[PDB]
Amino acid sequence: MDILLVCLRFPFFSVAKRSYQVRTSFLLPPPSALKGALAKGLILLKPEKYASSSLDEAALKAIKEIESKLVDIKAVSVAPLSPLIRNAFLLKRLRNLESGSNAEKSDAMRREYTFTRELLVAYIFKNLTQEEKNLYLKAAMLIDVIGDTESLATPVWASFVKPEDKKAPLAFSAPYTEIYSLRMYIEKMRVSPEYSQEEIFYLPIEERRYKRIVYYARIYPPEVEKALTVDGEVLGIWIP
RNA sequence: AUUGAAAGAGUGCUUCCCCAAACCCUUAACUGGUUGUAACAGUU
Repeated sequence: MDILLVCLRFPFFSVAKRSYQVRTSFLLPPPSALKGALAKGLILLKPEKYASSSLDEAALKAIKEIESKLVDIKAVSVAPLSPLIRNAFLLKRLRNLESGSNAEKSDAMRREYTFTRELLVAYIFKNLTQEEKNLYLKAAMLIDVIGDTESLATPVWASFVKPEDKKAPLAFSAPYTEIYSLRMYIEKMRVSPEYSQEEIFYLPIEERRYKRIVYYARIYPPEVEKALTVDGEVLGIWIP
């Protein structure tokens, strides 16, 4: 039982809801975005099994393999330790995807983003082989973008941390289906990527303010018997 | 390769041009370094 822990000092990401005329984003990267980034890294390493007729089904089978090697659908988690905040960006995005209306149709969409400093990302596996563990360790890097291509990501280091079975407060995401008894945040982040199911995620991140805004930080973590230590502090990852 | 793939709030704009801190305006005036005092006494 090992956990792939990756540190990335990415500046921004954009992952919106079912949104139009504006794209308000999640406070933390969704599991789907992390899985897509890992699939991109795996494809970049070697397309010995990810190369086929179409890119759509190739990405679909890459995500299927990732889910198969992960314990379950809601396995990969993300946890910040720096105060992250949500800001707004107005960019001229094309809206030609609508019914007709030529192809150069573009409007100034308020594509808002989320600024931060540093986050931890944990992947849960099922005792993968040494060759595959090395492949995923070298796939833990090459995360050169998160969410949209307008905001990129940059990993710092990757490691294989052990659960070590110590009781401590947690900071990583966990599904709300089984977490009821545990200052609390909760939304849906589409854990299953859509390539052409119903669950809600929980985040231990509050709102806070400085003058009239909200910069999201973490306070009063709940108690979970599963936690580990890294970089001198203590984090907590839920285990199904 | 990620509710993500494509993605200009962006494209031109003299805060500009005109406009004397400008004009009139004797530190000016009245007023002594002034007054007294042997380089002196004495010397082959």
